[PDB]
Amino acid sequence: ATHRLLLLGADNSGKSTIVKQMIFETKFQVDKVNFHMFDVGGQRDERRKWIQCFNDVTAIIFVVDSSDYNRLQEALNDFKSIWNNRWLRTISVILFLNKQDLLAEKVRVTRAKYFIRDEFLRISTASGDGRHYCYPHFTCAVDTENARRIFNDCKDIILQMNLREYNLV
Amino acid sequence: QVQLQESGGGLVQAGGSLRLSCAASGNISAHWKMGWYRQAPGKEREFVAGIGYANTNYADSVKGRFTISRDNAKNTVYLQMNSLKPEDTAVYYCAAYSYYRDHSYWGQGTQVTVSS
Amino acid sequence: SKAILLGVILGGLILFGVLGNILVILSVACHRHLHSVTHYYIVNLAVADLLLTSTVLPFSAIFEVLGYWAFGRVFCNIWAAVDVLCCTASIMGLCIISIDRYIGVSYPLRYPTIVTQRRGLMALLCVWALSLVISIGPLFGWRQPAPEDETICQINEEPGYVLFSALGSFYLPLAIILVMYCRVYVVAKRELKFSREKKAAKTLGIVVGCFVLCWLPFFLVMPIGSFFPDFKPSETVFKIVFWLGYLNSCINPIIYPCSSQEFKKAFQNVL
Ligand SMILES: CC(C)CCC[C@@H](C)[C@H]1CC[C@H]2[C@@H]3CC=C4C[C@@H](OC(=O)CCC(=O)O)CC[C@]4(C)[C@H]3CC[C@]12C
Ligand SMILES: Cc1cc(C(C)(C)C)c(O)c(C)c1CC1=NCCN1
Repeated sequence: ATHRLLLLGADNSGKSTIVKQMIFETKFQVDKVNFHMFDVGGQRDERRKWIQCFNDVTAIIFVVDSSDYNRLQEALNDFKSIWNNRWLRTISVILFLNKQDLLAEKVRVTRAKYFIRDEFLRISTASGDGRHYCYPHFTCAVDTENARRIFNDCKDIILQMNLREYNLV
Repeated sequence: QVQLQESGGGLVQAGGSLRLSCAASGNISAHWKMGWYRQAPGKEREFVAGIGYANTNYADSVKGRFTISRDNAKNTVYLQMNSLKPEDTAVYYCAAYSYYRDHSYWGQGTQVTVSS
Repeated sequence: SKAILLGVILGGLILFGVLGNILVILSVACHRHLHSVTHYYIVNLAVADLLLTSTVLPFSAIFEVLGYWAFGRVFCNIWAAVDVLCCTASIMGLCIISIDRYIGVSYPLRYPTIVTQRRGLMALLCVWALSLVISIGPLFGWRQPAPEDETICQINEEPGYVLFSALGSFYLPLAIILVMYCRVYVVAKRELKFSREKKAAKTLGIVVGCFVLCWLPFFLVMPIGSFFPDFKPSETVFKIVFWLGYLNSCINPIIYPCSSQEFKKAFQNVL
């Protein structure tokens, strides 16, 4: 009933806004299910101790700032490193393209936010092979309904685990 | 339906001889047993003799002196009781029971008396 | 002549069922990473099928090849009671496996709070108690007076004991298994849509089809022939529908550990 999550992503992406206004610790609870999030910080920057943080974790919650472009290739290379092999295998990634309201002001609203998701999905469709999924979401700081999305994505992860167990897929 | 009607019994002196018969008025399958049981007034039914396709069984108190036989064409079973001791005074029934299914047809009964 | 032939194919089935059901138990008794309630629901099914294939079924094979019962009457009573008990416990183990899989694919996150380590133990207790209540039915009250010949071993076929136990031992678990597995099938189609319905349909189809193909002939011949006097079947068809229910306990280790990837990694490791 206690699911461990692994928060990751680049800095200035609203991870604290995800944590507060919804290696450090976080605990929250949706529908009497308790989630336990290990905030590593900047991936390949500091506090990258995967010995206990990635030990039987349920999912990795990558956070991307969808307003800046000078560090978007850095986040793309970060997701390419984490998704393919960073000692985190068969661990599904719940991607949060954060700060969606900070994109429409700088940019008709369909092609403004789907290309950015398409690059992360192009990276996620190179080493999947049915081992683990990727769940991308368009989130913003004025949207505190992200816990429902984390709940439903972990529900689908464990449902696919039970389907793979009982030989139904 | 099969209605076993037995006969042949009567009044025998001690050490005498009797020949019980049991008819069928029907058809018993060859994969069914057919036996003779005995109940004294006061005690319960005990097995006495039985003949089927797989074995021929006796009770250990009548083992040497009783003889069961079967005619499957006339569907009858005989019990030749020789050297009748004065404890066989009872009612003898014939049965047409199965080996492995709860199917048992039962006869009417025949009084057999040994005295001395 | 044919007694040795039928006896050696029967004993081959006995050794296959015993070896399979001891391999299912050895896959958990040595691999300590299998410790959940889902694995115990397969362990008790293997325990019931191992008790049937070890303690009951050699005497069934001897009774079939000899033609008569060569042991006592108390051994016949014990053998018939343990026969009904182990077959009923096997069917109810299949039923509780089906219920566990339904509330495992319908509530994936809320599964350790709805199937705890205490409610699964109580479900095992309540299926084994009901199997023992059905099997010690004719041992005091539910029995017409059997013949006193020691070389017969007649099963109880009372109309009212056959109907009640047939209902509460096959036809309620059949309806439960059908409902839970049809809902599992509906979930498994993502509630490539051709490669998903085919695999789940085949996987659940062999699971429900082996169960119905082994047990529905027996539980359709037994209450119908005990109630309608016109339908009296042959004596070869009764032995066939009797031994198909025995065949289910040898079929079960091929199905249910091979419907689990941890059991598929442990089964080929222990053999
Ligand atoms: C087709 C028939 C013959 C068999 C069907 C299976 C039953 C033997 C199972 C299925 C549902 C089970 C029940 C499901 C839930 C529970 C948990 C538990 O419930 C409680 O009251 C415990 C306290 C709580 O839950 O808060 C006790 C056992 C019980 C009733 C189980 C008893 C055994 C049951 C009836
Ligand atoms: C003999 C028997 C009788 C009944 C009733 C119907 C008479 C109660 C049963 O439910 C069960 C399970 C059995 C055991 C058995 N059947 C096929 C193989 N082994």
